[PDB]
Amino acid sequence: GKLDLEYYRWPLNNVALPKLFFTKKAYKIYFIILVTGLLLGIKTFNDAAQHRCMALVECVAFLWASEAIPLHITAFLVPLLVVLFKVLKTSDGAIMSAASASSEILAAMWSSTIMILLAGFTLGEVLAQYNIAKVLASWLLAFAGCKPRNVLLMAMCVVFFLSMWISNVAAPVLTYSLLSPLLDAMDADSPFAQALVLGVALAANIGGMSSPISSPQNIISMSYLKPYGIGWGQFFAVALPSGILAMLLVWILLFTTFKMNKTKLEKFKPIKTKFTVKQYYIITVTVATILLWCVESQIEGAFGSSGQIAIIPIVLFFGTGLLSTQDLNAFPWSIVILAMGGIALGKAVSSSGLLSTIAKALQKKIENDGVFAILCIFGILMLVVGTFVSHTVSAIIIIPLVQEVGDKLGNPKAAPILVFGCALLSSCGMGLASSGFPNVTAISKVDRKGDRYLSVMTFLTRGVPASILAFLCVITLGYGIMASVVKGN
Amino acid sequence: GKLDLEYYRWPLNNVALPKLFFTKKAYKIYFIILVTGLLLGIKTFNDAAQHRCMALVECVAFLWASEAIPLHITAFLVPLLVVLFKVLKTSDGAIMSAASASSEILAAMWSSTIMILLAGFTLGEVLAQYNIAKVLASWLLAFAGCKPRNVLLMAMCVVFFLSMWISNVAAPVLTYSLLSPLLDAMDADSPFAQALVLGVALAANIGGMSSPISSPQNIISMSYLKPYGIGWGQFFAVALPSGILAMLLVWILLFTTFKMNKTKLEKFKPIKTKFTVKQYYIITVTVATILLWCVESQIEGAFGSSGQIAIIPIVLFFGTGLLSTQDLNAFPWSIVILAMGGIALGKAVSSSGLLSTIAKALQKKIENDGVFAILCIFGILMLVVGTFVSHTVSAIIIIPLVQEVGDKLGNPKAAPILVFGCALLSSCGMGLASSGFPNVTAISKVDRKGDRYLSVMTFLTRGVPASILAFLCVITLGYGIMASVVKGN
Ligand SMILES: CCCCCCCCCCCCCCCCCC(=O)OC[C@H](COP(=O)(O)O)OC(=O)CCCCCCCCCCCCCCCCC
Ligand SMILES: CCCCCCCCCCCCCCCCCC(=O)OC[C@H](COP(=O)(O)O)OC(=O)CCCCCCCCCCCCCCCCC
Ligand SMILES: CCCCCCCCCCCCCCCCCC(=O)OC[C@H](COP(=O)(O)O)OC(=O)CCCCCCCCCCCCCCCCC
Ligand SMILES: CCCCCCCCCCCCCCCCCC(=O)OC[C@H](COP(=O)(O)O)OC(=O)CCCCCCCCCCCCCCCCC
Ligand SMILES: CCCCCCCCCCCCCCCCCC(=O)OC[C@H](COP(=O)(O)O)OC(=O)CCCCCCCCCCCCCCCCC
Ligand SMILES: CCCCCCCCCCCCCCCCCC(=O)OC[C@H](COP(=O)(O)O)OC(=O)CCCCCCCCCCCCCCCCC
Ligand SMILES: CCCCCCCCCCCCCCCCCC(=O)OC[C@H](COP(=O)(O)O)OC(=O)CCCCCCCCCCCCCCCCC
Ligand SMILES: CCCCCCCCCCCCCCCCCC(=O)OC[C@H](COP(=O)(O)O)OC(=O)CCCCCCCCCCCCCCCCC
Repeated sequence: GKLDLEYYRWPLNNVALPKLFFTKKAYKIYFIILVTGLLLGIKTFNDAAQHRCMALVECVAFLWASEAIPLHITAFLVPLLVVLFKVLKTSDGAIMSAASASSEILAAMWSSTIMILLAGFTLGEVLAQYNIAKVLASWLLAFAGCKPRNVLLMAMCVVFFLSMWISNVAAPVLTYSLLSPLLDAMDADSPFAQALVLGVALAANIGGMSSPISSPQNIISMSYLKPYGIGWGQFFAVALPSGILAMLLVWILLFTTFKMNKTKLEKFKPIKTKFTVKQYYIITVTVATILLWCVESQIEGAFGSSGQIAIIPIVLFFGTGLLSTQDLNAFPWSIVILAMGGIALGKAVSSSGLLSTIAKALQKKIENDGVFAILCIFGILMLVVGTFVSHTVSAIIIIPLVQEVGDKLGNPKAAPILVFGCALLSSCGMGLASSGFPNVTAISKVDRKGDRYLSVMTFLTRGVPASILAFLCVITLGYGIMASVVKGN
Repeated sequence: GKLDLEYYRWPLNNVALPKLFFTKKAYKIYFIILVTGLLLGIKTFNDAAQHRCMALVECVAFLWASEAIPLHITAFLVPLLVVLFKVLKTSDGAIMSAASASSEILAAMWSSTIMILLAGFTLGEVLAQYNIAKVLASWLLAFAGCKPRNVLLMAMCVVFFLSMWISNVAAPVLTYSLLSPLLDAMDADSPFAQALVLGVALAANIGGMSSPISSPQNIISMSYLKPYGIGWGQFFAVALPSGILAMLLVWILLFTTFKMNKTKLEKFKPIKTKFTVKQYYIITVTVATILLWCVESQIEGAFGSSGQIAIIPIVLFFGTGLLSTQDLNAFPWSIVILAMGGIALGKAVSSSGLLSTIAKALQKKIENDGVFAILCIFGILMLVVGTFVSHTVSAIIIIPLVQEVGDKLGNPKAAPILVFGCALLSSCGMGLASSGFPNVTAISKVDRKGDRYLSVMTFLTRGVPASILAFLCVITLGYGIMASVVKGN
């Protein structure tokens, strides 16, 4: 790059200061340090680790929300700040040493969801490179029709259906690969392109709560709901209508706030050419990988996790030479780092006990407020916490808490409804583009010239209203179905 | 890519089989499967995990040595095989379940050395992009002169000196960045380029044992040697001459086996242009990072590990915009995956107890043989093991064993000599291009056109003799120096 800097010089011999210290970016960093120092000097929490974790959370949230530095660079900063702020605790409850904290926070960044994301890139690239996504898109785009909002609805439906069965870690990447014949011809400035990328992410967020296996929090809650009598049929009777209504409401939000209705789309007459033998190999591996992800619980005794299943497509496509080393190097690795930062942030929150202390204090003031009151107040907590903190982390703490509140209530249906309701509401917080796999994928997508489709502000002005719509769909339709579907015994 | 395959058709209606099943790669894969199945079906080790771990180690070593599939793809395969082969054990000693094994194996991939490697990439890119590596190389190349073997010696000395203080994780990357003004003009087919790339890796391997802080095994051995009276002066009196002699012998090996002596090099007159303010910022950050890596032990109470220090240059160069998102995406991520696979293989080896059992069996048969005999036999063991397994893991298992053997011996100098020699000899195994950070970096290097400088066979034909040379240099010169320097009390 360039070796020179511009300065502000005031002759008074003269004090010349670089202009990089007087920009909007510098002002955000100045303000962030000011708040973090104030939070680190004013007694917030009685527990020192939780007190410093509150400052750590704000600093990371402020950096991500304002994008003073790149989002994935803030993700790199998270492990450094976790060790520096001394927030990690042992199982005994003492502050972990910096050496122990360094290894603990670094070990948590690589996980099964990272492997699923890499398999998502592998599947998406191999499907686009051998003209399978092009043929598949020619049929979906023919079904949707010429209207841009119908194409938007189709894209949100595909990712919603995918996240129902294989979760929303890889579903957005597969959906974007399916949409590649249409997205690659449009620029990042296009309102229709912006709605499509944002719509897939928001629908994937909603798709994550619609099935008993659609998200890690859904699986955990299903373990809590089984003793009460809730099964797959009961779960689908509540979650699926709630998520479909939320997706439809978010869909209306997209095509009414984006100027994406006068765009003229190309007619996609379906491609009716027979697949080759090599293409059948890709399809078989792609379908088998998806099916194995669906039955992950039934094959966990041999594979352990979906991240181990994710390895099979990677070896079968890179090891046979279908994808080259350049293809692996061309993966979007900033997405991987940004995801690891969120996982590291969640570990710090859970290890310090910050969220547990916050939720426990809320439990004491609403323990005798009624089932609907607890669901709205605790659901608001997950909506705010889930916006900044991982949905899996928050659900692990909150769900056992609302279970003991529900048990104390004299209503035998209180505990199943609280566990069910909070499980769905654990996925509603989606206003921050740097939290959650669908949001990270969407806020990293670029067009042909490398320009970003979405900004953090665009994700905030639509994700926050979308989070509210999803919240209202759960506590109005979902709660109404729960009162009839869920029995107490 | 292409959609069609070529077939072998024998009319007999006709049985047409694709030609991909009758290639050298297919034959290698068939042989590897055959050997792995034979090992899994014939009773090797009494412990079930260690028997299957032996099969896993053989399979992975064969895949890497034959390069039937890409090395980083084998690295990706390593965690899947670790879970499938059921080799990981609990601290109790029972076989870990597939889910817990998946989580444990995935947690081990991301570590401090990965962060150090990423910081090495960041520093190398920022130094080359802002014309600091060019100026620095204009002086080193001027000192070396026109003779190619002198340039080779200069590069090996530079990487050796760097690995002495900051270890050989980032030192090879920095050395290659310093050599970019000369390496970028030469093709992968050039014998001189191959010699330079291989020599940097081999001298980094040798430099990893030359200092008390040059490698993790060196630090562990220094912890084991302090009670005996060995300090920095005693360590340097033995390790540094041995490492220098080994490096000189490997250098002679390189310039006599490679036809790299008739190549004509451009004269590098030193660049004498003053640095800019921005360049001074880069130099200051780089020097501060190197110094903090050097004093890692003195600042562990705050930073915990060199991986956390590695974050500081990454943030300071990416969040200030000196390096872009494309620069991060242009990192050689295949190197990272290969290193992660090596770490996972080491974790599988240590968890099963295979290496511990092998070393204990050797100890039970060489417990009374004399100090030199025990040193030579355990050094051969460490050479073979570290050719395939991580040097850190093998040192961790072996050093306490040789310490207990030396304690049993009536010679009061036996224990310090055994620990010291085994510490030096734990780094000699360098014949496999897929094991160790310098070897992985060298085997992943490509020229402008993307062609690889080195092959696995080229690494084997020179790496094994280099390992033998290092072993002999230790067990003769280092042993002679130990016999006088090391006192017993
Ligand atoms: C963009 C980066 C923003 C980073 C923001 C960091 C926050 C700075 C807050 C200012 C310091 C205020 C101290 C007030 C008293 C603290 C007492 C307390 O409770 O804490 C003690 C606490 C633990 O001490 P204990 O009480 O003994 O446990 O220590 C700290 O909190 C240490 C302070 C953290 C230092 C942060 C360093 C940031 C590294 C940046 C890496 C380089 C890249 C630069 C970014 C590039 C952007 C262009
Ligand atoms: C100017 C300085 C403030 C600037 C803004 C700071 C942002 C973070 C606010 C933190 C304020 C301190 C919270 C705790 C104070 C009382 C603690 C206590 O004694 O416990 C009471 C109580 C219960 O704890 P217990 O009483 O100790 O059991 O805890 C709380 O009330 C905690 C409330 C936390 C609310 C802040 C959550 C924000 C998370 C995201 C970070 C900010 C993102 C904003 C950017 C978004 C852009 C769209
Ligand atoms: C193309 C060439 C083949 C590609 C193969 C891909 C990867 C190899 C998968 C081989 C499966 C071997 C694991 C099972 C070993 C016996 C079970 C065991 O040890 O666990 C006991 C374990 C019990 O553990 P517990 O539940 O904790 O007691 O058994 C089970 O309950 C799990 C049974 C899982 C069975 C999965 C069947 C295989 C599905 C398909 C595999 C991948 C297909 C390839 C996809 C692309 C097609 C072109
Ligand atoms: C003696 C005991 C061993 C024998 C028993 C059978 C061995 C088990 C199956 C091994 C697979 C046989 C061929 C292996 C090498 C294939 C060639 C290649 O990678 O490049 C093809 C080829 C490139 O190589 P080229 O054609 O030679 O340039 O790439 C393709 O075109 C791939 C797409 C064509 C259709 C799929 C190819 C078959 C994939 C089989 C996947 C199984 C791999 C290993 C399974 C491990 C678990 C057992
Ligand atoms: C290139 C890939 C090479 C992979 C090499 C895999 C080795 C295959 C050996 C053949 C099976 C022999 C079984 C003999 C009896 C085993 C008994 C025993 O001790 O073990 C039981 C042991 C545990 O059972 P337990 O005794 O109940 O604990 O189970 C196994 O060892 C399961 C067998 C492992 C299956 C390997 C699957 C390979 C995954 C490939 C992924 C797809 C990508 C393909 C590569 C692309 C290349 C182009
Ligand atoms: C044709 C089939 C073999 C093909 C080649 C297989 C390669 C690996 C050889 C493993 C053979 C089995 C070893 C253990 C057999 C006896 C076990 C026993 O009862 O314990 C005795 C004894 C002590 O155990 P204990 O008596 O149970 O306490 O263990 C051994 O002697 C272990 C010896 C291990 C030797 C293999 C080391 C190779 C590591 C790298 C993998 C292969 C690399 C080659 C490719 C590179 C080419 C440049
Ligand atoms: C450019 C803007 C500044 C960039 C700075 C980036 C990194 C900021 C880190 C600042 C230091 C914060 C940690 C110290 C907090 C107090 C000590 C503590 O809590 O641990 C107790 C801890 C005791 O733990 P124990 O040993 O387990 O008892 O103290 C120590 O023994 C460790 C002492 C650490 C001293 C570190 C000195 C800092 C050197 C400079 C670091 C930044 C270099 C910047 C490179 C680029 C320059 C342009
Ligand atoms: C109210 C309390 C807070 C105030 C107290 C002081 C704050 C601590 C120091 C914060 C650094 C001040 C400027 C921050 C943003 C710099 C602009 C930028 O990144 O782009 C420059 C600039 C690009 O921005 P542009 O010039 O506006 O396009 O990039 C460069 O040219 C960088 C090379 C020039 C020389 C180095 C720049 C100074 C780096 C300072 C590193 C410290 C960062 C934060 C430290 C965290 C721990 C405290």
